[PDB]
Amino acid sequence: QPGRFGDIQSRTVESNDLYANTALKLARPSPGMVHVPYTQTPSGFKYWL
Amino acid sequence: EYKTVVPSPYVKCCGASECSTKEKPDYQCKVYTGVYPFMWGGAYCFCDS
Amino acid sequence: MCVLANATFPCFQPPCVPCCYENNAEATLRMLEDNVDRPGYYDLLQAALTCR
Amino acid sequence: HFNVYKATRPYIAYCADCGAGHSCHSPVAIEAVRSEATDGMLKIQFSAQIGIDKSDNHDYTKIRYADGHAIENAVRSSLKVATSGDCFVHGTMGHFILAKCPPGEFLQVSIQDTRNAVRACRIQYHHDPQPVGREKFTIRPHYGKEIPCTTYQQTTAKTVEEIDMHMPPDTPDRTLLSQQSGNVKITVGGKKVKYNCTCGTGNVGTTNSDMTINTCLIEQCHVSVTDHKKWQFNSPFVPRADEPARKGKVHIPFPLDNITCR
Amino acid sequence: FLQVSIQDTRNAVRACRIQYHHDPQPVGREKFTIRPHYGKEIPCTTYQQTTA
Ligand SMILES: *[C@@H]1O[C@H](CO)[C@@H](O[C@@H]2O[C@H](CO)[C@@H](O[C@@H]3O[C@H](CO)[C@@H](O)[C@H](O)[C@@H]3O)[C@H](O)[C@H]2NC(C)=O)[C@H](O)[C@H]1NC(C)=O
Ligand SMILES: *[C@@H]1O[C@H](CO)[C@@H](O[C@@H]2O[C@H](CO)[C@@H](O[C@@H]3O[C@H](CO)[C@@H](O)[C@H](O)[C@@H]3O)[C@H](O)[C@H]2NC(C)=O)[C@H](O)[C@H]1NC(C)=O
Repeated sequence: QPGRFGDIQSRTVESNDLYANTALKLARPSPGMVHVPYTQTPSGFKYWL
Repeated sequence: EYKTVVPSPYVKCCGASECSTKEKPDYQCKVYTGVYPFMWGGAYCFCDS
Repeated sequence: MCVLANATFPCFQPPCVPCCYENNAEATLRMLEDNVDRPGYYDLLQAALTCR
Repeated sequence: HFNVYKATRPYIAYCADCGAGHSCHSPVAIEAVRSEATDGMLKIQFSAQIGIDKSDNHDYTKIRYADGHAIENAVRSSLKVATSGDCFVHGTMGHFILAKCPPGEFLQVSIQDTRNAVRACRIQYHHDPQPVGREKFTIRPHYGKEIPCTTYQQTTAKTVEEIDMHMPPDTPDRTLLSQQSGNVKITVGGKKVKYNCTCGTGNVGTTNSDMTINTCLIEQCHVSVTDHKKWQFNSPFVPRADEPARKGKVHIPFPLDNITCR
Repeated sequence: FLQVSIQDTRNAVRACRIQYHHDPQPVGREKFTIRPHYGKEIPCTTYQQTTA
């Protein structure tokens, strides 16, 4: 689940597959700018720490 | 911890662009209409809207 | 292992040797922009921008 | 050997505020700040790469920076990075700068322009280091244990790291149009400027030398320098020139390594 | 506190500090430190540079 332990889970440290769920979302850019705004729930590993 | 990768935006001067899906973890893509971007020396994409 | 159009040359010995960048900068860069997914990218990049 | 920093250039990006509360396109825009070193060392990332002069030679005193599709260099001194207090600069190569900063709620990097004017960028960053162990001390003692910890080294060997690089977009400009009398002229200098005009079937295509219109006014023709020939960076503040993208790869310096802390 | 100081004719600093408790708070419902590159526009007031 987003924001808590194991938001992104990798079957092995060398495994290619990845499952990520952090509620990434995009928002409309402001007029007269080029920035690609977005919003995202912070890392679950840091808050678990 | 995760790392959000945000590639540079693609602004189509005088046209419309179509979003394409990909097999990436937690992928998000959208197209915004009516932008009039600006750069340091002048505002490219001559088409007004 | 790298490819250019229909060349399929070893990445260690590119056909532009030597001074690939000095002779044709843009051609060298567009060459490197098709090998990003090839495992032998870096050794090509080593040769591409190296000459005395 | 390889001098990979020959196909790369400094660029101009949009900084939130330039040390005064106002926003303008600075040459020293700050990208992501990485702080995964236990002892508390930061890897700040510029836009204007440092350590290599305008002529693509390694110099300990000259650092490149972009200025209106024109590269200049400034003395490596006066590179000041700061937080609530005043930081210490350890490493210096490419876009990346290493610092050990006092705790604070922001950091700024700045350097003197060609004409000795400060060019600064300020980013909001909550920095608060905690040393490894069970005591929250401040500076190392002259008698104590040794505890393993990680840090960023000064080596620039093979690192297994990536930066996406791509060709710069069609930079627009308007100082190159000069209306003399019922006609305009386009400046040159190596910039194969692209044009598009509305007057009488107009003119589509790119020139390489001077040109005259003889027909219409300024507000129909345009300047779009293409340049190419150099990889810039894959930054969200500068657009792409093509949908399927091109992408490159460059290795960042300063890997992460084990040491022991007292 | 705050102090204001400027050099004399003989390059001697002349200073004066007054006790003053400064603690600004930005307008709105977040105590942010510096302005972002994406947000709302909230009215405020400030001192202008004009001397009319
Ligand atoms: C140079 O600038 C002009 C604008 O002054 C560009 O002309 C614009 O071209 C686009 C597509 O090429 C037009 O978009 C679409 O055109 C169709 C035509 O029927 C229309 O039905 C659509 O609703 C849509 O508008 C655009 O209208 C047109 N603008 C004009 C004529 O004022 C031109 O493309 C530029 N040069 C290049 C090489 O792109
Ligand atoms: C600092 O030292 C630590 C340990 O002294 C280093 O961690 C070690 O990293 C190696 C990677 O080469 C790990 O080896 C791995 O073993 C697994 C099997 O368990 C294998 O699947 C991998 O392919 C790899 O061979 C090693 O296990 C790991 N040690 C521990 C205790 O986890 C670390 O890399 C050093 N450098 C730093 C932290 O920068």
